Amino acid sequence: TPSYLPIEKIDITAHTAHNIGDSVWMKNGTFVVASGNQFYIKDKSLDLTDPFTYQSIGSRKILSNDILHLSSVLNGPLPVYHPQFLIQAIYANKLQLVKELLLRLFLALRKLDFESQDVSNLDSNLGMDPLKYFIAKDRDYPVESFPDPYPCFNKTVSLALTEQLTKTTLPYLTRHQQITLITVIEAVDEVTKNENIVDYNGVRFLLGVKLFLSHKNIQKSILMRDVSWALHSDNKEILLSSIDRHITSWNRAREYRIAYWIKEQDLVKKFEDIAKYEFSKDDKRDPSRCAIFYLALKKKQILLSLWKMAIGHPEQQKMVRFISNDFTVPRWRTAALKNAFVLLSKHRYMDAAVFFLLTDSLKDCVNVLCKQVHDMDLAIGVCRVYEGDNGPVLGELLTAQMLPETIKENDRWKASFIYWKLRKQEVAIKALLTAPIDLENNSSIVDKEVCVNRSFLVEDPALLYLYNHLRNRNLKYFIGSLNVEAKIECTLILRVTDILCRMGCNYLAVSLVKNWKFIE
Amino acid sequence: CGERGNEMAEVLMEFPELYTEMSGTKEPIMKRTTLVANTSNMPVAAREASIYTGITLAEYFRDQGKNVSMIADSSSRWAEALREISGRLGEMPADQGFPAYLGAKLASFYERAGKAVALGSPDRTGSVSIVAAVSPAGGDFSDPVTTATLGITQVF
Repeated sequence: TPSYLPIEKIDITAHTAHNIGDSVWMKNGTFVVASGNQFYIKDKSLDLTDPFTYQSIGSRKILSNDILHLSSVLNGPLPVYHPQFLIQAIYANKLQLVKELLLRLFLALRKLDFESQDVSNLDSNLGMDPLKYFIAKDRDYPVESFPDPYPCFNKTVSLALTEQLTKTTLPYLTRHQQITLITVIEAVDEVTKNENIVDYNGVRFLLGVKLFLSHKNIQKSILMRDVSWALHSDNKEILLSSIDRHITSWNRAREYRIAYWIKEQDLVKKFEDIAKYEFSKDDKRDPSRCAIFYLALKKKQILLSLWKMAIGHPEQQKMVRFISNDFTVPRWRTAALKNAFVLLSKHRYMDAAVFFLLTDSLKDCVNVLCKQVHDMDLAIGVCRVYEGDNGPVLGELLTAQMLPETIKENDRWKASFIYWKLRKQEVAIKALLTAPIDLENNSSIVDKEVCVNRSFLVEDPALLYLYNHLRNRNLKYFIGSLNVEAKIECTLILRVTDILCRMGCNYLAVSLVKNWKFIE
Repeated sequence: CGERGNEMAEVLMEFPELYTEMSGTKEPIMKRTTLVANTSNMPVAAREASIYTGITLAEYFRDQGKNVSMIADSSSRWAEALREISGRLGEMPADQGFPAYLGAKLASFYERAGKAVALGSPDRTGSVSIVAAVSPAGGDFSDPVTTATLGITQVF
């Protein structure tokens, strides 16, 4: 969205051809305009026929029709039920608080309906005590109870809320924001079920994917934020089993970026299943598609059998006669390399990667997968299943193909992931705070002026919440240097606030500054 | 292939003086036109190496994304060279002294023409047209070379 949005076009020209003489705001938004000896004082109300006012107000509902009130709706603290506040209170370790706010929202809506009062009377803070937002830790939250008919947030309250939110239009919320609020209710319902199993980097990932499902129109794969939430979770098995139902095809194992974070011991099984599916696609049986998954696993024999049973395919006779050889033989190794480089010139990139993997030249299979096929997701998967979980070919691939673009794009999620897969944990944790161009002589990769800068560098509060997690688990790497680390923690805390404040979550900014623990 | 040396001299004289605005500005048609002069006084066995060189050059330039045109004047002089080599070579002559493999040779030559996607990247597409002048003995189109070419070529 633009940082500024027009809300009125005071068109004095519609009455006189004389140019505006002078313009001056005054008390309560009164905008006095002068021309000749003749003033055009406009009050702070709004004319809904204007295209600017109509577009800025959008679908919202506002108590007063004012430029002052409108400018206090498009900006300023969020109502505590706003979806952008609830997801940000979930990313911060305040899930219990979000559950309580949803319960209070239900109670307030029932109160309004029972008294037949208009919903616009709904309290923005839902009668919450502000100190609740400042509680340092999720398990220290005083989760009080309510009267018997609905004592604590649960499935019944969830369904009642999802009904009410369709039977009423919450104030200040564009209908799309209300849809995302309903999806947040569903996500909290899911988390409450899994809340007893997955640590809280599992809860953040679960909400990330549940929000992804509602935005497949504009979002083509879970952000690297969610991949990094899951990558550092201790319960990757639970997350994978929760999103498994959606991973039927490779195109859906590439949306959830499973190759990045799922455990190698599950990535092997997922390649087996994805090979099964990719073979028996909608069209017909074709061992060409599932070749890479079966070779990466080192199951050339299954691929050979697959080619054999594919009697109808035109390529069958050549491939059965070729693949059956033993590619430890130098002559056949060179023959397979030659065929791989021929297929790279006949524009058959996937087959070139397959052949480059027959001979165990992984460094050439993964470079054909990430550079000519454009699947870094599949390259990482093949690296992780074929050779091992972390490096050595994966390290070179990431440092060559991903690190430069990450530095140019100034992306710190990718940089942290890369320095994690290189098992450079001590600097992988630091890459979350300091920009990639300043890490490990990365300035040698690209000139500092080529990198993105200016307003495009919008912070990401979650990026800090991850650090405070890793920083606390990997203290061994931070005891050696405290003053230098604090010098940048105290900068990124004040730069993460001032976006938590610019995105309306002031209550979370105060919590972040209040509760941050400096490692003395 | 086995033509006048004053017809390869006129091409070397006029094509530089003739220009093409296909590049946006008048550039000598000779700047984009190469030659494979092998006259009739020149060895008969090089009438065969003249047709290979030309189609290979067109295939090379088609492999750069260009739409080349090989103009082979004449295909019947390459067939006469294979009839003169075969006759001095001992194997059995065909209908009019030509070898039994004349048709195969002509087919292989003409199968080198076509529109194709070039090997390697960047992805480019080129084409090779072949315009082969046949010189039937006496103007009779029933000749072995003319019949074979009419069997192979798509335009007559």
